[PDB]
Amino acid sequence: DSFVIRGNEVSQIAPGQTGNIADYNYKLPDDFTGCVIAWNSNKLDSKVG
Amino acid sequence: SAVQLQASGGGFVQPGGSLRLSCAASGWAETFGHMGWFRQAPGKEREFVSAIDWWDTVHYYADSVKGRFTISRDNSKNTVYLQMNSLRAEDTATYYCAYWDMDYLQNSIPVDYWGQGTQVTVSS
Repeated sequence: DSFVIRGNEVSQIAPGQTGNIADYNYKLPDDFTGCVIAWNSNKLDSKVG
Repeated sequence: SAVQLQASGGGFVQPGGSLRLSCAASGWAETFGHMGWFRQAPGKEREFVSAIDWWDTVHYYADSVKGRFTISRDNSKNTVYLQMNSLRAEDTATYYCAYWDMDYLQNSIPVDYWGQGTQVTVSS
């Protein structure tokens, strides 16, 4: 699975987390098995305008 | 053998909080085993927590649970509790009240019977 999150929301994206992006955008189970790959893409996903 | 276990408790604890769990015992067992919780960290493998014997003579503790975990069995209704002292904030796990049908726990890996889980998060 792939998506994009903020910088201040890095702590907000984790199993057992709460917030407008944790409880309302994507929830990870407590016994989740897998990985999370989180890298910045300022030069691609962000527009200077 | 066939043992039915009645585990209850939980809620919402805070960092530095405590729990008072319970685990009632009923049914026939090949041996008078010892009650306890056999908990995994969220996403981690199942791990031994703390042990009490049916005779109230043997107690066990672990490094990850030392100073903040205690097991005690009630003398009246025979429901073993898990008395707590200042639980840390990283115990956001599901505590399973397993059963070991052996009079002595030489190794904790083989567990004869499993119980119900107690999912408690530690946050404010």
